[PDB]
Amino acid sequence: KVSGTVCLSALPPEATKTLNLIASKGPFPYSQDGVVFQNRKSVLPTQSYGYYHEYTVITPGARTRGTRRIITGKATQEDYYTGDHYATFSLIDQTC
Repeated sequence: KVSGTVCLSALPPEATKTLNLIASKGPFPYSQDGVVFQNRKSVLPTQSYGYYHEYTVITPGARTRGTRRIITGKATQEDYYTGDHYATFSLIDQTC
């Protein structure tokens, strides 16, 4: 389930950069950016293949893509942050 709504201004600066790349439809750093999020564990509300997509939120300096992601939904401003590899999600509020 969704651990709670969170303000964009509280997230790492890289989450803002990812949202802007989602807004412009790329380009994206990684080929896993914009792949369908199959939502295997039902942590987000269930939906047909392709209601969700996932994007890298870069962890500065890391040797991998790390564990930070934004998953988009189809609703207006429906976006969720995870900092722990799809274990927990917060709904992102871009107005604060």
